[PDB]
Amino acid sequence: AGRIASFLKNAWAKEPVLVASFAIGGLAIILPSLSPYTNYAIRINRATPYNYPVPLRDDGNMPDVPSHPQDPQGPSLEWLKNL
Amino acid sequence: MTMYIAFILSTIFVIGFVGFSSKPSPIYGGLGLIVSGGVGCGIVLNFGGSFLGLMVFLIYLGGMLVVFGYTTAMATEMYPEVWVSNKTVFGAFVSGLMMEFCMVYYALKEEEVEIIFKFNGLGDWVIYDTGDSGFFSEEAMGIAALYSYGTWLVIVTGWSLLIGVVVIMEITRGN
Amino acid sequence: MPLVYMNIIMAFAIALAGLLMYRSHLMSSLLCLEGMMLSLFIMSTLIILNTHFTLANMMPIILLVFAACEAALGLSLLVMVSNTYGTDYVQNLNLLQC
Amino acid sequence: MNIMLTLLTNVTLASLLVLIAFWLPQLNAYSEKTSPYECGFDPMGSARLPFSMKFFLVAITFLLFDLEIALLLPLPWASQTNNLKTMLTMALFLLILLAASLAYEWTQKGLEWAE
Amino acid sequence: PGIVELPTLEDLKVQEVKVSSSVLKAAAHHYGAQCDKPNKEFMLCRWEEKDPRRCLEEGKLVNQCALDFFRQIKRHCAEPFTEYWTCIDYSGLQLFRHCRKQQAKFDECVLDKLGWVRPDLGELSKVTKVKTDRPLPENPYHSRARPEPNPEAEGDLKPAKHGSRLFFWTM
Amino acid sequence: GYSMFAVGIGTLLFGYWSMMKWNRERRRLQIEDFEARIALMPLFQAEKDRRVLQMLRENLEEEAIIMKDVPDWKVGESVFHTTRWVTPMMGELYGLRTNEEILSATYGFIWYT
Amino acid sequence: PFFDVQKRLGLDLDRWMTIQSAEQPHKIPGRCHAFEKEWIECAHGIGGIRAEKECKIEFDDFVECLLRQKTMKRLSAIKRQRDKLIKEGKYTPPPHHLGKEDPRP
Amino acid sequence: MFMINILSLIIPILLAVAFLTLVERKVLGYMQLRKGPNVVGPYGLLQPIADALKLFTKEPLRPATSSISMFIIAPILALSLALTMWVPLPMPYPLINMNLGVLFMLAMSSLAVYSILWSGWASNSKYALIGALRAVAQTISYEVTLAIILLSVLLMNGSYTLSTLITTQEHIWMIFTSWPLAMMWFISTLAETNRAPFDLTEGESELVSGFNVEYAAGPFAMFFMAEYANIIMMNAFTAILFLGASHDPHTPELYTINFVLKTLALTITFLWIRASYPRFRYDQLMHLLWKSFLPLTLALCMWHISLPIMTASIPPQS
Amino acid sequence: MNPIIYTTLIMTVMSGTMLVMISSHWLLIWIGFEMNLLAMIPVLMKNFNPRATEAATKYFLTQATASMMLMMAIIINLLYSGQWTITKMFNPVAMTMMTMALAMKLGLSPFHFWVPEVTQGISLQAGLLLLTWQKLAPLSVLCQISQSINPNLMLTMAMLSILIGGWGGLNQTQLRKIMAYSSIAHMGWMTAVLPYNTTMTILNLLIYITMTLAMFMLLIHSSATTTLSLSHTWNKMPVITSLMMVTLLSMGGLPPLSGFMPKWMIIQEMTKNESIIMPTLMAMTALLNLYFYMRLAYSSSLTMFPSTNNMKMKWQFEHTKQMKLLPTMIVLSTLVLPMTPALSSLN
Ligand SMILES: CCCCCCCCCCCCCCCCC[C@@H](O)O[C@H](CO[C@H](O)CCCCCCCCCCCCCCC)COP(=O)(O)OCC[N+](C)(C)C
Ligand SMILES: CCCCCCCCCCCCCCCCC[C@@H](O)O[C@H](CO[C@H](O)CCCCCCCCCCCCCCC)COP(=O)(O)OCC[N+](C)(C)C
Ligand SMILES: CCCCCCCC/C=C\CCCCCCCC(=O)O[C@H](COC(=O)CCCCCCC/C=C/CCCCCCCC)COP(=O)(O)OCCN
Ligand SMILES: CCCCCCCC/C=C\CCCCCCCC(=O)O[C@H](COC(=O)CCCCCCC/C=C/CCCCCCCC)COP(=O)(O)OCCN
Repeated sequence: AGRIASFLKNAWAKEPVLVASFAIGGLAIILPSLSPYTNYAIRINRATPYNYPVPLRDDGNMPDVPSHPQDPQGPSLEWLKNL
Repeated sequence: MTMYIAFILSTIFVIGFVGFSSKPSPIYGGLGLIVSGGVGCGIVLNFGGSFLGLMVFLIYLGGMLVVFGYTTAMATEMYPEVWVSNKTVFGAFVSGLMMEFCMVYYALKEEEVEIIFKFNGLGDWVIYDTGDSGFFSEEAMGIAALYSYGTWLVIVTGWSLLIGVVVIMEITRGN
Repeated sequence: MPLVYMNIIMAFAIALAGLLMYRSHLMSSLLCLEGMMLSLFIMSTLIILNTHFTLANMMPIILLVFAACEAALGLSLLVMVSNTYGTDYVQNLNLLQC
Repeated sequence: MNIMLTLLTNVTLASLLVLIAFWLPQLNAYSEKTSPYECGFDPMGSARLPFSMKFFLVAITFLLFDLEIALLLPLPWASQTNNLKTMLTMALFLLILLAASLAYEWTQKGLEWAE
Repeated sequence: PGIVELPTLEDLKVQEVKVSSSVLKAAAHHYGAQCDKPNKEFMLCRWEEKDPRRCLEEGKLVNQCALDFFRQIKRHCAEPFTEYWTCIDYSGLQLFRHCRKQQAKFDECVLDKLGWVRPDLGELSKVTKVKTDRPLPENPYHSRARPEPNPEAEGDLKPAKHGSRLFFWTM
Repeated sequence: GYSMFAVGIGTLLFGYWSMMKWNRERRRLQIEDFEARIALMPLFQAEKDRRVLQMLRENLEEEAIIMKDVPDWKVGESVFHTTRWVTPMMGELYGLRTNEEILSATYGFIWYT
Repeated sequence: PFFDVQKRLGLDLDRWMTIQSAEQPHKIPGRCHAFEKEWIECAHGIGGIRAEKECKIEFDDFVECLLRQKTMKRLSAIKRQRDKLIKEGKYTPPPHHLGKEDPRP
Repeated sequence: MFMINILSLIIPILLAVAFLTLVERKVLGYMQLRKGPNVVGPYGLLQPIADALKLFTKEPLRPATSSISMFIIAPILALSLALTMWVPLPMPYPLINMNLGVLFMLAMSSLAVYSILWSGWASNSKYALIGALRAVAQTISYEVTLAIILLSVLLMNGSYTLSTLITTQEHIWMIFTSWPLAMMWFISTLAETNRAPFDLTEGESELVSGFNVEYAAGPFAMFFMAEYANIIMMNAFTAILFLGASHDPHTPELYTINFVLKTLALTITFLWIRASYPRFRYDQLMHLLWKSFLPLTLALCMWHISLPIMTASIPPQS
Repeated sequence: MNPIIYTTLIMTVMSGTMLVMISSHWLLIWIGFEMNLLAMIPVLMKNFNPRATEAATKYFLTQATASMMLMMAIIINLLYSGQWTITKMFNPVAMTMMTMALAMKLGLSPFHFWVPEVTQGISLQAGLLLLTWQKLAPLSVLCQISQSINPNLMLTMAMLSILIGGWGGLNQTQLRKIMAYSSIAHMGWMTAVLPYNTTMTILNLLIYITMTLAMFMLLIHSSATTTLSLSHTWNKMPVITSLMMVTLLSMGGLPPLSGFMPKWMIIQEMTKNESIIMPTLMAMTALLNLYFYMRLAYSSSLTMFPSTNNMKMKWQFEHTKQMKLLPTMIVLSTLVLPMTPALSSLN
């Protein structure tokens, strides 16, 4: 409780560079696990169309697959524009 | 066939290898290895591997700097040897150059199985793939896949590097 | 196979012969070892680029990494040898017989 | 092709500068003039004698740390992967062990030059 | 190993689309909106047959639809499109963001004269469905018959007859 | 002491916010031009198929003319047992052509700077 | 010798990198993906001894894709006959193999 | 027409180096309460030409104990590499457009040290040897930290293409997001160009002249042309990295002028620093780079890897 | 060395061996070998002296050359078939290079020269590790590629190893060099049966490891590294010399002792493949190993050598550190012939 406070005071007085390094590294380790925008980064990465979207053959049993890019079905990037 | 730039680069690669394998003073051997690293970077770049060639060149530049320092510390003598100051070194250099010449001649003028298999020539350009697509570099994607596919490789490599630091600490301790 | 593949294989053979045929300095042999590693890097990179095997684009880099380890290891040993004799001559390593 | 031409041009320009330096001026070379410089006097020993390195351990450590540079430069491309949680864990893990190896060498007096 | 069958030069002929890449990039969004059906049919043929020789007529239809699209653009308003693709062509990387006014004028023209709506962000990258009369290829890889496996292990496990039967061991 | 650190962190946060906005916009623009490429891809695929097929046919006709005197040579004979399409090796496409366009097809993209 | 821990635990430590036809980033295919796929499906489950004999066709095609030795020999033969014919003047190369073609997009 | 571009690059760089000698002399003079060169030409404008003509008409000496091949090769390597360092720099358009321009700069910079190493060794003199070994120590000190700093900074660019750095900084200078890194980066450049307070391989007051003590006349002049060209090049690279000038595709001269002004400011800052501070000890440089710069650099690399993922701000172009 | 650092290095050596023996990818096997070597070098130099440094340098040079050859063979195999899996080498040149690299790592003739010197230059615990644990990885790799090996080359190297082990051991007064030559001969025996039956290779490896562990532990207990130093042990610990004599008889392969079981199982196996001349020569050559084992037993236990006065003081003190597995090791090294059929559990 008070021992760690004295140790931190001593380290800040003698080696501030190491204190800053440890604080920044600790924040870098811990903060991503508590951020709501990490999932947004994953979704943005998955939204980048590097290769061609190969069409699927219609078998008459695909209600959720669009027949045209402008059809309402399929994924939507509305969330990305407002971001 | 196509200006044989890659063939020239590979020949210079072999020449630098002969330069440092004839084993003159490690100053000149380090220079020969630097020349080989540069021409190998060029060879890899001519095949589409820009990152790999540049990185191997950078790594070998650092390694040869450390080797130069260590040579000045521990591998010097009164009269460091060059390729023409010693009959053994000159003999090894000339023998390597001539046997490279023999292999090149016997491979390009006729088709023979040297040790493994045969060769006719035709230049490198024949074995290319003519694929046409992409907003990225396949080499960069494959290298960056180390952080998503190669978790096991990252683990073993990092452990080996940490252990290497500990090992060099232990070996040079003395006592 | 192209002339470039045989040139790289010849480079490896030359470096191996240089390592196996010793002279006085141990540093020269260490340079031959590093040259063998360089030739292996070049050859594997050429094969992997030619066949477009995407996931092995990382293995030459890992190769390089362990090359460094060897180099470091060797240099460490050389230091100790020098500290015993004042030279890095392989002749001095004759305390142990067969 | 353009880079090869650039390298050839630069090397040629430097080589011609050296040629001009060695062929334009009048040369009056003698043994006293060409002798080694040590500020007024003849050197006692040879300059090819062993010169001890006090930072030899740091030089070896630099070799291992220079290859950590090889493992981290693909990071800008690795940030474009879908499974960011895995790559971030492995990217952070690799930097942690580098920090631990530096901490190990620092605490064991490895960064101190030989006396 | 057999003779490789190749099409004649006559049936490889088609009316080429002879516009440069900047023009294509300027028209690309509306082109992917309008000519979707033949392009998707051709690409389905392409990834199903795995053979360029088996999807030539679909490629010809792709060319024809692209030519009709560009002819319709040329008929209705060519000047706004020309300014737009000139602005696009100036850029060394051919950036959309540097030509927004000309793009707005072109979009307004094609909306008023043709009812063409520019696809939103995320639409041209959707995986879509294609209805085709082309039969699904049976053996696209031209695979040989797979060799028969080793039959199986079957039956109950009995103790070894007279044990191990090593030299003198009775068990 | 306190003021200097406070100004530094304030500047850092302002920069972080600005770069977050700009990088999100950059990602949107990249998605847009990737979509433009996706829309253009089928036409390029069709033309590439026709170009490769025509080059192969011209090579086949020239090889038929050239190799009529050799006795036991099959015109257009494959080197593979399988009968499926094999993507042509670029050496086959440009085997009977001039050096400059072979240098082009081989090293044009790598050497373009 | 080989303690097969991966299959026992379903871990997949290094099997993702063993073959050319296995799950590349961004679905980038290998140069010989179809040949290796055919050879692997031919040889699966029948053992190495049987595979060396009964999948020789697939493996030979895969090796030809890998090294292209037969292709290079055939191209060399065609080029040699063309050079022999041109030197005597019997055969004349056409305009479209001399740089005078009509290019197409 | 490409050779015309090669010449239009290399020749103005040499004139800029020649007049940077004058600019540094006058700046140090005025910071030392004097004037500096003002007699040879109006305001000393002809002093660089006189210096060059004197150096290239003076006798070069080949030392008796020297190894002549490296003794001649090293200045050629130095000057040629110094000229080569400029070809990927976008001003705003580069002479050579590379996917990995940053890595090319790193590799060529790592290769340029061997000029000093080989000149010092092939001089076969004790002071030149001491200078060469100090160059070894200096590279060991700065290389790893400089590479990791550059990686951390470029994590927000999205690639290693130098021209992309213009697009990255269209609305804000990157120094506002990474001013700690820039700080160390600046010091690293000081160590990389062998400039005060890190001019240890030269060390006039310690080793007469260090690695180039045996050099005279033309090769000597070549070594200084290489060093000053490297100073300008590194400051221009810093200006591109951290002080992003707005670029208009129809009026690129505005970008060129803004870039040149920023590079001049950084070079004058180098001269100011040389005028202001004492010299480091060469083990103290190693301790500064390995015990203060390296831990902070590692922590900031961790932070700059995590930050774009935490804030959903990853750049494009995988 | 710090005990924690020593434990870390030992576990890194073991982890490299495990990585070799659990990997299906050639690159990971290579990495396992590199990790093993990197952690192994400091263990040889734990007791710092010029001899340990020379031994470590020779060992590293040999193993690094072998690793270069091994990676070259891997790359050639990949070139002639885009394969990374360790099944069966597709190129005979690559197979020859791989066999030579693995023989160099194991120390088979004619790449045996380093085995005695290194074993002489290190401590007895380091020698125990070097002669027992360091054989597992190359032998496992050889077992995995057994069908691909050319029998002529492997059998030539095995016969040379047996002959050279016997002849070299005949000349030795130092115990570490005796153990090294014994190791070379046993490695030849192991690699002779590899193309025919890998279970026999594993059985021989286990038996040899048990007997080698017993001998090294007995030599550490009676801290003797020369014949004359071991000749004093009867006057301080007669039980130790008796156990050592019995274990030496077992190592020579004499029935009814355990050391007879591997050779008996190997010769027999070879006769199932119409191989008679090689087994006959192999046994007749192992007679040399038996001879120098018998000479050591003569000097150590079957006769009594003169002692020294100060030995009286040693009579008053016990052994501070006790070896838990030494009794089990001795019993397994001698009395397991009746349990021979249990080898079926090894396949
Ligand atoms: C059984 C005994 C357990 C304890 C002893 C273990 C001894 C070995 C040390 C650790 C073993 C690691 C085995 C796990 C291999 C990792 C691969 C697998 O688990 O999945 C990865 C999971 O990765 C996770 O990040 C876990 C890795 C975290 C481990 C790092 C620190 C722990 C190592 C500590 C010991 C190592 C030496 C000492 C280091 C200080 C990635 O999965 P994902 O990307 O979703 O999908 C891949 C498929 N894709 C690419 C097609 C999409
Ligand atoms: C910026 C970089 C590019 C610049 C562009 C120009 C590049 C110039 C190349 C560099 C050389 C110029 C140096 C200037 C002086 C010339 C040096 C030399 O070539 O001249 C003499 C060359 O003379 C030769 O030694 C002998 C003369 C003849 C030798 C036979 C060669 C074939 C000539 C046959 C003549 C027939 C007619 C030829 C014309 C059609 C050497 O005399 P030497 O005393 O040693 O050395 C000291 C020179 N001094 C006197 C000026 C101080
Ligand atoms: C959880 C995240 C971790 C990852 C982030 C870290 C990234 C990289 C940072 C570490 C790099 C390596 C660190 C090296 C450690 C040095 C050890 C050492 O030797 O320390 C002594 C000095 O002793 C110290 O270590 C200083 C104090 C103790 C360490 C520093 C503080 C530790 C953590 C403090 C901050 C904790 C978090 C911040 C809390 C803020 C308040 C809520 C060195 O001084 P000498 O050279 O021996 O002295 C001779 C000349 N006088
Ligand atoms: C919300 C999360 C945010 C993340 C954290 C962000 C905040 C970080 C706060 C700390 C940042 C500090 C960065 C500075 C890095 C170096 C600091 C340092 O400690 O270095 C000094 C030394 O560094 C120097 O002073 C350099 C000496 C040479 C100076 C040369 C000229 C001075 C610089 C002139 C102006 C620089 C302009 C740079 C910008 C240019 C634009 C690109 C340590 O050495 P010592 O004092 O001796 O003590 C340590 C051992 N006891």
